[PDB]
Amino acid sequence: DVRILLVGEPRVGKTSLIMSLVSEEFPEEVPPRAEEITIPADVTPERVPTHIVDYSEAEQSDEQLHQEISQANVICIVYAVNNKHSIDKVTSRWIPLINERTDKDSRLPLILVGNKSDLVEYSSMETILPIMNQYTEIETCVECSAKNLKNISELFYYAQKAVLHPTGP
Amino acid sequence: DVRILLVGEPRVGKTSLIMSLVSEEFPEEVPPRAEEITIPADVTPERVPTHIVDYSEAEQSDEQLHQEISQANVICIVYAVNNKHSIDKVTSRWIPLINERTDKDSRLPLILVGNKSDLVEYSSMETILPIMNQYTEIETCVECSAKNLKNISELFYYAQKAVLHPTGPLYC
Ligand SMILES: Nc1nc2c(ncn2[C@@H]2O[C@H](COP(=O)(O)OP(=O)(O)OP(=O)(O)O)[C@@H](O)[C@H]2O)c(=O)[nH]1
Ligand SMILES: Nc1nc2c(ncn2[C@@H]2O[C@H](COP(=O)(O)OP(=O)(O)OP(=O)(O)O)[C@@H](O)[C@H]2O)c(=O)[nH]1
Ligand SMILES: [Mg+2]
Ligand SMILES: [Mg+2]
Repeated sequence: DVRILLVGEPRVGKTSLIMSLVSEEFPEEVPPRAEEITIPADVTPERVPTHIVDYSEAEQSDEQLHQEISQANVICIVYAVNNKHSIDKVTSRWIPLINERTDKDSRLPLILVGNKSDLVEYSSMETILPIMNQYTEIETCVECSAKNLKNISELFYYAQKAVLHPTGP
Repeated sequence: DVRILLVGEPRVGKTSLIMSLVSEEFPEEVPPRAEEITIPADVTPERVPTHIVDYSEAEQSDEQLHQEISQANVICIVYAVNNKHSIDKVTSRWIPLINERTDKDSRLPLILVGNKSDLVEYSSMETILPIMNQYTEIETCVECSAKNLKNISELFYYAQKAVLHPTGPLYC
């Protein structure tokens, strides 16, 4: 199975991203944590289902976060393109937290997700490129907007492919 | 060296994409074909020297297109999200033509680029997902907007990564 987990600082748009995918429409309001979302195996050529899991610090303990990290086989670290603090925390908090707990005999791909592209005129790539170069665990990066749905489809396609295309050609 | 070639139907935005990458501003006027671009290693996403080549049917012959395909080590097939014809030509023209190359001993990764995302509120993913499924030589896909400077840095990062770190399934 593909088991996707979204982590990242509060209010970067994790839940909104998941619920925008669900309804193909931006929800004006969201709960702290979305329900688990299922993509049936019919979608991928590998005939494998996808599960999408949300994390909310307001609702969940660090013990629960660690277990979610253990269950996931691809982790989207979400930041907001208009929030430097959320980007800083990718390297000061999220990557070390995940890496400390990953199986060193294996690989857990990470995807850097820059949400709220609808708010800004310029790219976050210049800022996140040095993070990419440092951590080969990061499989790819994407900028998107839950508000207008742009690149949301790509986001979860990339996450699936990080698991289903995990080696070379 | 990463050697990128942009192909695709007329007016999908190949030249505008390249010039928006260079200038970080959308050119309201573009020539038919950008001049060949050579970018130093330490200013590119993957830290390797990068060449970017533009194709223009009015400016170049079929022989020159054939030469450019053999020289590239990643090809971005550009379509316009609001032009179904430019999408149909991805499979009817561009992929077969690329597979006419003579030296097939090395994989030539492809990237599907849906430009002009500023014009529409829907994704082209449903349309191009069947293409991705049928043609495993396609490494990834991206939707961008030269006009709004969206996902242009991503596009060229994806292109470099296809050369240096191509991907594939666990089992064939
Ligand atoms: N403009 C804009 N606003 C967004 C976008 N995505 C989410 N928001 C807004 O950002 C705020 C936070 O969104 P959430 O989905 O609750 O973010 P979260 O990461 O789940 O927050 P926590 O659960 O507290 O960690 C809400 O007001 C959303 O409406 C976006 O893409 N663009
Ligand atoms: N709205 C919008 N228009 C674009 C975008 N990119 C290019 N255009 C416009 O599309 C037209 C064609 O752009 P070109 O860059 O000349 O496209 P091309 O693929 O190089 O065309 P040929 O060289 O003739 O094959 C021009 O009017 C551009 O201004 C875009 O991202 N959004
Ligand atoms: Mg939430
Ligand atoms: Mg041109």
